[PDB]
Formats: sequence, structure tokens, C-alpha cells
Amino acid sequence: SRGEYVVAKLDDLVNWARRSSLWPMTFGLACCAVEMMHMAAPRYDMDRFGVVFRASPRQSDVMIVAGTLTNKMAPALRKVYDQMPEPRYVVSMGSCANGGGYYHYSYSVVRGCDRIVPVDIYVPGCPPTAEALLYGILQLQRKIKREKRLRIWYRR
Amino acid sequence: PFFDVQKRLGLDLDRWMTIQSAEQPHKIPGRCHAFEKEWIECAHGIGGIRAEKECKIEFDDFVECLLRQKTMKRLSAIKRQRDKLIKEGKYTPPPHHLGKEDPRP
Amino acid sequence: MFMINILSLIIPILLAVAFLTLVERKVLGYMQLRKGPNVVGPYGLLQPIADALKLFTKEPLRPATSSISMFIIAPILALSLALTMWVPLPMPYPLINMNLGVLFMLAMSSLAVYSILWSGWASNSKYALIGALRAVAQTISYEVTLAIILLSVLLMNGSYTLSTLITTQEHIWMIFTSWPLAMMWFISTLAETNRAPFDLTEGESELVSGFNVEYAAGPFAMFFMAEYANIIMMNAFTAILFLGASHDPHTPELYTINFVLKTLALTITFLWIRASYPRFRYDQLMHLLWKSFLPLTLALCMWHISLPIMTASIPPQS
Amino acid sequence: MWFEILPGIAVMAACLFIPGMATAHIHKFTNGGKEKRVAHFSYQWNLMERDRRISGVNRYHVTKGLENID
Amino acid sequence: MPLVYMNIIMAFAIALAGLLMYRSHLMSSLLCLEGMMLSLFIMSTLIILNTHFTLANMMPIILLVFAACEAALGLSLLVMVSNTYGTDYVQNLNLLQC
Amino acid sequence: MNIMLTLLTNVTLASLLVLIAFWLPQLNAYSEKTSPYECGFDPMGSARLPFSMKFFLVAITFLLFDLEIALLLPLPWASQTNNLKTMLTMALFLLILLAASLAYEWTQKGLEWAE
Amino acid sequence: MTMYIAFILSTIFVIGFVGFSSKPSPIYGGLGLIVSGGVGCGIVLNFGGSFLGLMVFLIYLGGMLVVFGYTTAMATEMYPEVWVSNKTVFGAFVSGLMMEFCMVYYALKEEEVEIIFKFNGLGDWVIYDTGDSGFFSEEAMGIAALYSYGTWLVIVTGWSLLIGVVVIMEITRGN
Amino acid sequence: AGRIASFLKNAWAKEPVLVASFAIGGLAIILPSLSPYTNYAIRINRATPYNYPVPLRDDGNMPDVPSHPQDPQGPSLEWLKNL
Amino acid sequence: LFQAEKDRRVLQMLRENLEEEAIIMKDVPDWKVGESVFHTTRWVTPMMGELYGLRTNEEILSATYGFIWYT
Ligand SMILES: COC1=C(OC)C(=O)C(C/C=C(\C)CC/C=C(\C)CC/C=C(/C)CC/C=C(/C)CC/C=C(/C)CC/C=C(\C)CC/C=C(\C)CC/C=C(/C)CC/C=C(/C)CCC=C(C)C)=C(C)C1=O
Ligand SMILES: CCCCCCCCCCCCCCCCC[C@@H](O)O[C@H](CO[C@H](O)CCCCCCCCCCCCCCC)COP(=O)(O)OCC[N+](C)(C)C
Ligand SMILES: CCCCCCCCCCCCCCCCC[C@@H](O)O[C@H](CO[C@H](O)CCCCCCCCCCCCCCC)COP(=O)(O)OCC[N+](C)(C)C
Ligand SMILES: CCCCCCCCCCCCCCCCC[C@@H](O)O[C@H](CO[C@H](O)CCCCCCCCCCCCCCC)COP(=O)(O)OCC[N+](C)(C)C
Ligand SMILES: CCCCCCCCCCCCCCCCC[C@@H](O)O[C@H](CO[C@H](O)CCCCCCCCCCCCCCC)COP(=O)(O)OCC[N+](C)(C)C
Ligand SMILES: CCCCCCCC/C=C\CCCCCCCC(=O)O[C@H](COC(=O)CCCCCCC/C=C/CCCCCCCC)COP(=O)(O)OCCN
Ligand SMILES: CCCCCCCC/C=C\CCCCCCCC(=O)O[C@H](COC(=O)CCCCCCC/C=C/CCCCCCCC)COP(=O)(O)OCCN
Ligand code: SF4
Repeated sequence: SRGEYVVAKLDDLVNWARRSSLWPMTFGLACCAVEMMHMAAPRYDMDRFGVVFRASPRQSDVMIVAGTLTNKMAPALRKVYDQMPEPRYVVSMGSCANGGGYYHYSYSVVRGCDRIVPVDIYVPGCPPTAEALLYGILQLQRKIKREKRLRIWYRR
Repeated sequence: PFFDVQKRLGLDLDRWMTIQSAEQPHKIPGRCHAFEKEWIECAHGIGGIRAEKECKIEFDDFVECLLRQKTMKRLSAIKRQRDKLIKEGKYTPPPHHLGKEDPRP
Repeated sequence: MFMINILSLIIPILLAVAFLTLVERKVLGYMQLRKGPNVVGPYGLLQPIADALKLFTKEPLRPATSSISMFIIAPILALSLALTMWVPLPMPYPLINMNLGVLFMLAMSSLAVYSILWSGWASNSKYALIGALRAVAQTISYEVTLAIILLSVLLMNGSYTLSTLITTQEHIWMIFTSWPLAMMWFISTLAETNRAPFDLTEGESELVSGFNVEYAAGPFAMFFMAEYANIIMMNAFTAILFLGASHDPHTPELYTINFVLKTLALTITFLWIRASYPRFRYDQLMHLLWKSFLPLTLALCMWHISLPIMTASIPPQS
Repeated sequence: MWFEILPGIAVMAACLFIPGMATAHIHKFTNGGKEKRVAHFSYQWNLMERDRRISGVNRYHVTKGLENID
Repeated sequence: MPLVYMNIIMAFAIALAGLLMYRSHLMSSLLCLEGMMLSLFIMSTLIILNTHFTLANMMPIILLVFAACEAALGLSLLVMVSNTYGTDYVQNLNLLQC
Repeated sequence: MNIMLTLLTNVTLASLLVLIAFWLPQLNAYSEKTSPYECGFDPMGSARLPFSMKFFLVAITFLLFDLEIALLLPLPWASQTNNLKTMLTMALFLLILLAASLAYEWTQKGLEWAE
Repeated sequence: MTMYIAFILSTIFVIGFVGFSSKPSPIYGGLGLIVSGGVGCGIVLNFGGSFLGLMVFLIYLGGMLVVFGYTTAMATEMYPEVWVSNKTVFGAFVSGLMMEFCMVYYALKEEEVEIIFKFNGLGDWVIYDTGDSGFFSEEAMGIAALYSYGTWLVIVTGWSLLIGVVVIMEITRGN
Repeated sequence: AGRIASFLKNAWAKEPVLVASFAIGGLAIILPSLSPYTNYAIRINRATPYNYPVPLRDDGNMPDVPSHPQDPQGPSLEWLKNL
Repeated sequence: LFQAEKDRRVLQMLRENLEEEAIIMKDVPDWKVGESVFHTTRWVTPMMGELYGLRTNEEILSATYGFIWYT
């Protein structure tokens, strides 16, 4: 039909716009934040993909949970997740953020950041190499590309 | 009170600005130079008390030049009568007023 | 036909700002031994479009504690003034030919600061309030020195008309006559646009984005375009004031090309300075301007009052 | 690359090209192609008004030479 | 008199009343003072321009200058008042009676 | 005519951009998202508390200095009088008084911020 | 009758004066004063006073910025007031607006005398002089005559500014 | 004249900005008095014809008043052409 | 020449206005046409409300705001 083509093209344009410019929040916790820094280093240069850090949650698109999430820190992480305007995505980096990792059985470590915030991509490692995190970001870009919002709205 | 030291020492500290017809830069004239000059020349010397009676005509002309109240009253009456005649339908304004008529260099 | 001129002045400035941002990322990246945006399009040429589309399709939120009216009004004022203060610039024919272009530009630049202040106050957050106070301090530091520098430089032009600056320096650049004022004016322009090392209003490492910390999607974008338009505009003003170009009345394209090239050189210098230096402190900036810049400016102003009378070279058009 | 910065700059330059020339062209198109008159003082405005009045077509840019005086 | 003159005069009257009402703060009264200054400046410059009084053109500028002094003066006092009470409320200025 | 047309066009464009920004995307705001922003936790006091000004004296001095430029800006036209000696003397006198006031405020520790 | 541009500007001037004259939390008072200053600059622009208007607007903007800082430092409360957040502020604002509207209507319909003298109306364009000028600007020449004619004014103004600096230093000295 | 040399050296070593500003201000204050070109500037200012030169009615006793702009009498700006 | 032309243009407008006033005010009982408002008998420059008083709006706008609004 005609409306289907229009909504498909508009959805493709919006998905490309959101994918080609991801602004992760400047938010690191532990060891994995060093590899997050090394992603921005000249060798890998995440900025060339349109991925640039921004400090304020209101001006951020992606949260990268890079490090252990302790019980004392969980309210802060949830609060800064809630303040990010939609659409928002969460990328879990490292074993500590994935499922507790080395400190899984500790009394003061949240066993996975997925208990506090919904996670889109899980990056395994301790710490994941900067190439692994770059692959995770590209996978998130592909996942954003696959999504179909306007097409679903039209078929309602 | 008024300790006139300017007159004693001949200084002219602030008298250059008191009136509108006193040596403007580049000889730019005031809007009511003639009326103010005439009133000043009439009232000079006789005194303040007499100048409010004998030089009343010149001061009235100066005030009329300054505020143009009588001219505005006359123009408003003229336009009121003109618009009333237009509403009744007897005036039929000329082309020059309309703007149809040709301008002159 | 005038609306055509208005649109032809407005839209290209917005496009230049959008690509200016792309240029800044690339220039900084190469300087930092990396590449910068080169994936979104050929040589990253589609990056600003993606940024704008992302920002204007994202949810804008009004904070609960915020005062809605001022919060909305501030970015509108910022963008409107940023677009407005472009009109009197002669390139080589100004859109609005005004008798006193410089005074109007000063007044609009002084009004521009209020938008930053209103946004900071209306955000109703501590970081935004600190950013607004820093803006107040910065304006207090730089305004008087900027005005006196402008007066001292324009004393050799003869009038405040911007078009007369083209014929004032028909033979030799004004920078060869008042280069100390040129450097002081450059530093004042850096401080006026809230640019590094004077970007204290935002203060990414201190105030976590500062005054616009609460502006999410659209108004934040408008603030960004306003700031970058101010950058390009103020640098173009500096190029016109100090680096005069040759104007042939039968071919203004030559002057337009020269003026655009000089403006681009100054903007690239701005990005260079941002990439090269650490950030000042908002009291050291005030001390630097009042303590060092002000005494020199007053002395220079006296010198440039005396010089035309000393050498019998008073400019025309009283 | 270092020359890959050149394309974007060029585009920006092209954008900065658009206003200036456009304004000039518009002026010409609206003033008979002869550099729209500048009226900073009252004397120049009076001259423009006189030209408009004697043009006979209510446009100041329609200049009348010696052929209009027989 | 044209409507503009009467509008400026009414603006002056409104600013004067606002100064004389003294709601709660001290800064608001200072703002009313600056408003009265601005209204006087506008009235004076309109009068000067209408009658082509050339030498009187520097009269408003001098006016403006002293305005600042007044404003500056007020602000200075305000500061000291705050430093005594932590608030610029006019209710606190009641130590001396008649 | 032209200047107010320019101002109206710019204001209309900015307002239209704000309208598109606020009405196009999907809005989902709840009480937690729109809360005031501290780094991670709730603010203790309020942003409307008095905030000390350590450079108040510099602010008042700027208030006084902002009219020295108002007095000095007509110099390009003033330099065209017949008696250049008087105009030069007056301008130099005004600038000297400005410099003397600045020096007085400098020596009396008026430019140092409050502790 | 000619679009009433000066009339509209003067009305906005009075409206801003009413807005900031009800003393609503000086931030908004500062906004009202800025609006009034800009509109007055436009008004005197319409009469040929370019330098004075821009000058007045420029001076006021600088002054307001200092004031915004001072109300943030010393004149703030928990819940800053606004024109609709208080009964007394709204009452004063509405009373001022109604008084302005009533005077405007009475002066437009009839030549009514309120305080000073009667009403004229018929637009303010009538009083403009038809006389022409030369290659100079009358306002610019009159203002620049300060340094050649007004030596006394310059002297007293400079002394006033220096004494003002000394005075603010002495007042805020403390002890 | 001996201590002032040490004071100048100390000022130049510690605060050169103030020294430069004071030197520039002093130069701008003194030099215009000694400049012989100030009178030329005054004459150039006086020679600019802003307003119309109103003719004088001939009473038969004006030998220095030209009867025509091209007549040899009256002020001449030949000094300006060489300047 | 401009001065000579201006005097003629000014005089013509006044004459045109005076003739129109004489036509209009013929039925008002106690109106003297062309009556001055000044006690003096010398020449007073027109107020520019007396010149373009009876003309159309665009003429008035060009007369009073033409120069200021031209940029
Ligand atoms: C060991 O101990 C530890 C620390 O100690 C050392 C830590 O620190 C720490 C925390 C640290 C981590 C969180 C890691 C943080 C990473 C590092 C600290 C630094 C890494 C990178 C930095 C941030 C440096 C970045 C600087 C670079 C140069 C990047 C570039 C800078 C940008 C900010 C400038 C560009 C700005 C943005 C990209 C926005 C621009 C986009 C615009 C707004 C869009 C354009 C505008 C449009 C709206 C125009 C629209 C107009 C239209 C007309 C256009 C046309 C559109 C139509 C459709 C046609 C941890 C955890 C730690 O353990
Ligand atoms: C206000 C005026 C403007 C209005 C809106 C128009 C904005 C301009 C549109 C911008 C066009 C560019 C979009 C696509 C760029 C091409 C990039 C290409 O590669 O995208 C591919 C597919 O792109 C999309 O399919 C195309 C999207 C464009 C949709 C066309 C819409 C046209 C605009 C219509 C707007 C209004 C419609 C009319 C109704 C109102 C997928 O690539 P991707 O995997 O990611 O990246 C590869 C990474 N590598 C290189 C490392 C391997
Ligand atoms: C008066 C003249 C003014 C000129 C001003 C100066 C120049 C301004 C122009 C700015 C230059 C923009 C950079 C463009 C680089 C070229 C990119 C292009 O080569 O890539 C193509 C992008 O193609 C886009 O259509 C071109 C978009 C560039 C124009 C957008 C600039 C925004 C201003 C106007 C917006 C209107 C957009 C209308 C077209 C959508 C590939 O996309 P696409 O072919 O798809 O492939 C994906 C689809 N597949 C998978 C099915 C094959
Ligand atoms: C870039 C510069 C140039 C741009 C030029 C174009 C300017 C565009 C104007 C800016 C608005 C664009 C926004 C796009 C969406 C429209 C927003 C709104 O007006 O539409 C609906 C508003 O409609 C109302 O809900 C109901 C309207 C019922 C009243 C009818 C209007 C009166 C007409 C009488 C009816 C007769 C037939 C109507 C057709 C003429 C949306 O309601 P709401 O859900 O809240 O908002 C969320 C929108 N989402 C879903 C896209 C996220
Ligand atoms: C005489 C009494 C002395 C004791 C009292 C002293 C207290 C008062 C302070 C100084 C008195 C000011 C008197 C100056 C009046 C100005 C008139 C005179 O001076 O001539 C002027 C000449 O001015 C000279 O420059 C001298 C004045 C310079 C004064 C130096 C400033 C120092 C004064 C001290 C107090 C200032 C504050 C503190 C400073 C430390 C202008 O003459 P001219 O231009 O031909 O004609 C103009 C008219 N035209 C245009 C139509 C042709
Ligand atoms: C014969 C009669 C001639 C009359 C003489 C006239 C010439 C006078 C000669 C001297 C002129 C010197 C002018 C210097 C201007 C002020 C500089 C200054 O003194 O300030 C610096 C500080 O200035 C800065 O550091 C600013 C840093 C900002 C860096 C920005 C980028 C650096 C430069 C980039 C290129 C500049 C381009 C200039 C021209 C641009 C084209 C328009 C000193 O500060 P402190 O070190 O803290 O010392 C005081 C504490 N004891
Ligand atoms: C009558 C002539 C007037 C015209 C010329 C002047 C025009 C304007 C220039 C002066 C502006 C105001 C000057 C203010 C003076 C302030 C002095 C001061 O107290 O500052 C001292 C510092 O300054 C000093 O060292 C004292 C004065 C030093 C010398 C000042 C000038 C002396 C004369 C120099 C030039 C001599 C003549 C020129 C010779 C040129 C060589 C041939 C305090 O140090 P801080 O920076 O505040 O704090 C440091 C600790 N953290
Ligand atoms: S996953 Fe490993 S490297 Fe990363 S924060 Fe946890 S312990 Fe450190």
C-alpha cells in the first residue's frame, strides 16, 4: 500500500538517526571503566562512530554500567537511569555488572545490574577488551536498526 | 540663596544651555527659534512682573509653537467635518489627496 | 522579496552551525591523534543531520520544580538573538544598513546573557544556579573592557557604521595599527562566547554541564545552535573589524569569498585554542580582565584619542 | 589523513557563501541592478525622494538623464 | 499633548506609587526607583527631540549617570541591611521610632 | 519596518522549533523522571536558598563603570569639533578619573573577593 | 491612525511598568524592567533618538544583570512570588491594567483632561517637524557637544563618579 | 634619581603591564602638546563645509570678500592638497 | 535648486489644503478659512500635520517614518 511504504521509510530514517548518534552518559564504576576510557583512546576512537560521551543524564542516550554495582550505589544508578529521557538503552559491561562476577556472593554487591535496570546488551569479560565493548556498541546499533516503531503503530 | 558668581567672575558655567536659541553646534536652529527670540527680546529689562502682562502675546505664540495645541484642534475639527461630509456623501475628495495626482520635483 | 533575503540569511547560518560542529569534532580528533566522525556518511558529512534528527525526536522533559514559562522562554530568546545579531554585518552589503551597527550589536550581545541566566534560574537546580552566577561574574568581568576596546578601535573609523569599516582599511589591515587591541579583543571575544579556556558557564568537569543540565532534547539543541552561531558571528565580526578585505563594487563575490575565508580561519583558531589549553577559574578570569586588561585598555584608549589629533589624521563622517 | 577535515569545512564555507552574495543579488534585482542606494542622513533621503517623485513611475532607481529636459 | 506623553507620565506615576507601596522587600523598591528614572529619561529625550533642542541632547545622558550612583548607593545599603538580618525585609528596619 | 520584520521572523522560527520539539516525540513523564537533578541522590535543601555573592563590591563597581563607557562612546563624533584642545583635555580628564577610581579600588583591597 | 506603532509601544511600556511595579519577586520585576527599557528604546528610536535609545537599553541591561545577581544573593525566598501566585500582586497588576485601559479609552474617545491638560489623540505623527537636515545627525552633534561645550558637566560628572566609588567602598567596608 | 632606577627595575620585573600602561598614558598626555600637527588637524576640522555659506550683501566696501568662488580672494585650501 | 523647489512644493500643498478647507467649511457658521493660529504675521514653518493632513495614509507614513524606517 501507500501508508505502509511511508511509515516504513520514516521508521528507517528515525532508526538511522538514533543509531548513528549514541551519546553514552559519563558513568563508570570500577575496573571496566578503564577499558571504557581505552575505547575513547586514539587507537579505537569510538567518536568516529558518532558515539560521544555526555555528562548530564538528560542529554544522554545510553548507559554503560562499567563496574560493580554495590547496594549503596543501586539507588543512585536507578535515579540516574530514570532521569534519562526516552528512548534509552542500557549496556552491561563486565562480569561484575552482568551477574556479580568475582563478588557474586558478597553481602554488598547486587547480583547483576538487570535487577535494577532493564539491560539491552550484555558484554562478557573481566574486563572486556575495548574491541569487545566496541563490538557490543555495534551490536546495540544493529538492534536499534532492527526495531520497528512506526510500522507497529500503523498496524494498530 | 542665588549667589551669582557667574555674573561676577564672567565664567558662563551653565548659561549656554538655559535657552534654546543660544549658539547651537553647527548653527542648527531650534524649532521655535523665532518665537523664543522675540519673547526674550520683549521681556528683557522690564522685569518679571511686567513681562507676564506686556509680553503675553509673544509668550502665547512661543507656547503655541512648542505644543501646537490650537493647530491640532483646528486640524481635528477640519478632519471631523470632512469625515462627516464623506459619511453623508457630499465631499468627493480630489485626486491629489487620493494620490493620483503627479508629484513635483 | 525581503522575506526571501531573511530566509536566505537564516537557513545557511543554521547549516553552517550544523557542519561547524562536525568540523570541530574532526579538528579536535586529528589534533588528539585520532580521526573523528567518519562513519555516518562519507567523511562523516551526515553526522550533523543524524544529531539534529536524534535530538528533535527525543522526549523533552520539564522538571517538576522548574518554572515552566521562563524555562521555555530562555532557549527561544537565545536562538532568536543569535540569529538576529547577524543582520547588520556587511558581506559586503548588510541586510539592514543601520547608522550605528556596533552599538546595536553590543546591546544584543548584552541581552544574550540574560537567556543563560533565565534558564539557570528556572531550572531550579543547584548546578544550574551556579552556572548562572558564573555567567553573571563573566559578564561583569568582560563587558566594560570589551566596550572600551571597541571604542578605541573604532576611533580610527570615524563612525559606528559597519559598512565604513570596509573603506577605512582599503589599503592596509587595521591589525597592523592596533594589534595590542586586536589580541585583547580576541581574548574578550573568547570570554564572551563562553569558550575554552573561559567556558565556565558550562564547566563539564565541575558543574556537570552547568546551566543547561536539565535541558533534555530540543531546547538543549537550540542552546547549542545559539552558542555556535554566536561563535561564527563574533569571529566574522572580528574579521571585518581587524582584517579588512578588498571590495570591488562591480564584483562583491571576491569580498564575500575573502571574508568567509577569514571567518573560517578565526573559527578554526577558536577550536585550536579550545584543544590547546586548560580551563581558567571564574575568579582568575575577573582578576585577569580587571587587573591586566583594564589598565592597558584605558592607556590604549587615551593613546588612540590623542593620536589622530597628534598626527592630524581625523577620519571623516562626523 | 589530516585532509579529511577539508570536505566538511568546504561545506561550511559553501553555507557561509550563500547569504552574502544572495543579499547583493537581491539588492540588484530590486534596484535596477545598480547597488541599492545608501541613505544614512536626511540629505540622501531627500535626494531619493526627489528621484522617486520625478521618475514618473514611483521607483527611485528609474534614473532620468538629459533626454527628459528637451 | 499626544498620547505618548500621557502614557510616559502615567508610567512615571505607576512607578512612583509602586515605590511608595513597599510590599515586603527592599530590592523591589529599588527597581521602582530605576523605573522612575527610566520613565524620566524617556520623557526628557522625547521632549528634547521634538523641539530640536540640540544642546539639550546631552541632558538625558548625564541623567542616566546619576541614576547609576543612586542605584549603586541603594545596593550598598541593601548589602549592609542583609548583613545585619540575613533578609532585606523592610519589616526589620524598625529600631528607631518617632 | 525591516528590523521588526526580522525580529518577528526569528522569534517565530524559534517558537516553531520549540513547538516541534515538544509535540513531535512521544512523551512519557512520571514523578521520578522529572525530579530535580543532583548527581545521584536527592538534594538536601532547595535551590531557592540565598546564594552568597563574594564579588558584590566588584558588581557595584561595574555598575558605576558601565556609565563611563556611556560618557566615552560619543568620542568619534566629539573628535570633529573645531576646538580640539578642549575636547582632548576633557576626554583625557575623564579617562584619568576612571583610572584613578580603579587604582583607588585596587589599593584598598576592593578587587579581592570576600572570604 | 498610522498603525499606532508609537501608541502600541507606549502601551507595552506602561504594561511592563505595571508588571514590575507590583513588586513580584524581583526576578520578574527585572524582566519587566528589561521589557520596558527595550520598548522605550524602540519608542525613542521612532523619534530619531537612536543613540539615546541604544544607550539607554545598553545601560539598563548591564544594570539588570547586576540586580539579578543581587536578588539571587540576598532577595530570595523559598517560593518566589509571581503575578498570579498572590492576591495582592494580582490585585495590583489588574488595577494598573484597568487604569491604563480606562485612561486610553477616555483619551481616545474624548479630549479628556486627567491631570496635566486635555487630550489630543489623532496620532503622534502630527507634531513631527518637516524641516530637513544636512550630512550630519542632530542628535549626534548635540551629544558630542558635551566635550566642547559642557566642560562643567563633565567635571561634575567625573567628580560624582569618583566620589561614588569611594562612597560604596566606605559603605560596604563593614566594621 | 638613584632609587627611581631600582624602583623601575623592580616594577618591570614584577608588574610590566602597569609599567607599559603608565608609559602609554603619559606619552598620550604629553606628546599632543609638542606635536606641530595639532594645528593642522584644527584647521582641517574648521575647513569642512557642513552648512551652506550664506552670501553677504555687497555694500561696496568689501575688498577681501570674493565676488565669485573662483576669485582669488577668500580662504584657500592649497595647503591641504599638499598634506 | 533643491531649496527653491522645496519652497514651491510646500506652498502648493498649503494652497491645495486651503482651497479644500474653503470648500469643506463653507457651511460652518463661524469659521474663517485660512485663519492663522498665531498673533504674529510672519511666516511659520508647516507642522507637517498641516501639509499631509487631508492626504492618504501611505503618504503620511512615507512623510514621517520614511527616513527612519529605511535601512
Ligand atoms: C581510575 O579512577 C577513575 C577515574 O579517575 C581517573 C575516573 O574519572 C572515572 C570515571 C570516568 C569514566 C566515566 C570514563 C569517562 C571517559 C574519560 C574521562 C574521557 C573520555 C572522553 C572525554 C569526555 C573527552 C571528550 C572530548 C572530545 C573532543 C569529544 C568531542 C567533545 C564534544 C562534547 C563536542 C561536541 C558536542 C556534541 C557532539 C553535541 C553536538 C551535537 C549538536 C547539538 C547537534 C548539531 C546542532 C543541530 C541541532 C543543528 C540543526 C540545524 C539544522 C538546520 C541542520 C540540518 C538538519 C536538517 C534535517 C536539514 C572512573 C570510573 C575511575 O575509576
Ligand atoms: C527539515 C528538512 C529535512 C527533513 C528530513 C530529511 C533529513 C535528511 C535525510 C538524510 C538521509 C540519510 C539517511 C541514510 C544515510 C545512508 C547511510 C546508509 O549506510 O544507511 C543504510 C540504510 O539506510 C536507510 O535504509 C536509509 C534511511 C533514509 C530513509 C529515506 C527518508 C527520506 C526523508 C523524508 C523525510 C520526510 C518524508 C515526507 C513526509 C512528510 C544502513 O547503513 P548502516 O548499517 O547503518 O551503516 C553501515 C556501517 N558500516 C559502513 C561500518 C558498514
Ligand atoms: C542554493 C544552493 C545551496 C547549497 C548549500 C551548500 C551545499 C549543501 C549540501 C550539504 C551536503 C550534505 C552531505 C551529503 C554527502 C553525500 C551522501 C550520499 O552520498 O550518501 C547517500 C545518502 O543519500 C541521501 O539521499 C542524500 C542525503 C543528503 C542531503 C540531506 C541534506 C539536508 C538538507 C536538505 C534535506 C532534504 C533531503 C531530501 C532527500 C532525502 C547514501 O544513502 P542511500 O542512497 O539512501 O543508501 C541507502 C538506501 N539503500 C540501502 C536502499 C541503497
Ligand atoms: C522546521 C521549520 C518548518 C516547519 C513547518 C511546519 C510546522 C509544524 C507545526 C508544529 C507541530 C508539529 C507536531 C507533529 C504532531 C502534531 C501534534 C498535535 O497537534 O497532534 C495531535 C493533537 O490532536 C489532539 O490530540 C486531538 C485534536 C482534536 C481537535 C481538532 C482540531 C480542530 C479542527 C476541527 C476538526 C475538523 C477536522 C480536522 C482537520 C482539519 C497529537 O496529540 P497528542 O497525543 O497529545 O501528542 C502526541 C503526538 N505523538 C503521538 C506524535 C507523540
Ligand atoms: C576660578 C575659581 C578657582 C577656584 C575654584 C575651583 C573649584 C572648581 C573646579 C574647577 C573650576 C572649573 C572652571 C572651568 C569652566 C569652563 C570654561 C573655561 O574653563 O573654558 C573652557 C576651557 O577648558 C579648559 O580645558 C580648562 C578646564 C580644565 C579643568 C581641569 C580639571 C581639574 C579641575 C579640578 C576639579 C575636578 C575634579 C578633581 C580633579 C583632581 C572652555 O572654553 P572654550 O573651549 O574656549 O569655549 C567653549 C565654547 N565654544 C565651544 C562656543 C567655543
Ligand atoms: C611609540 C609609542 C607606541 C605605543 C605602544 C603601543 C604598544 C604597547 C606594547 C605592549 C602591548 C602588549 C599587549 C598585551 C595585552 C595584555 C596581555 C597581558 O598582559 O595579560 C597576560 C595574560 O594573558 C593571558 O594569558 C590570556 C590567555 C588566553 C590564551 C588564548 C590564546 C592564546 C593566544 C592565541 C593567539 C592570539 C591571537 C591574537 C590576534 C588575533 C587576531 C584578531 C598577563 O597575565 P599574567 O601572566 O597572569 O600576569 C599578571 C599577574 N602577575
Ligand atoms: C598621571 C598619569 C595617568 C595616566 C596614565 C595611567 C592610565 C591608566 C593606567 C593605570 C590604571 C590603574 C593603575 C592601578 C595601580 C595599582 C597598583 C597596585 O597597588 O597593585 C599592586 C601591584 O602593583 C605594584 O607592584 C605597585 C606599582 C608598580 C609600578 C606601577 C607603575 C609605576 C610607574 C611605571 C612607569 C614609569 C614611567 C614609564 C617609564 C618607561 C620606561 C622608560 C598590588 O599587587 P596585586 O597584583 O594586587 O597582588 C599581588 C599579590 N598577589
Ligand atoms: S568485571 Fe572485572 S574488571 Fe570489570 S569491574 Fe568487575 S572485577 Fe573489575
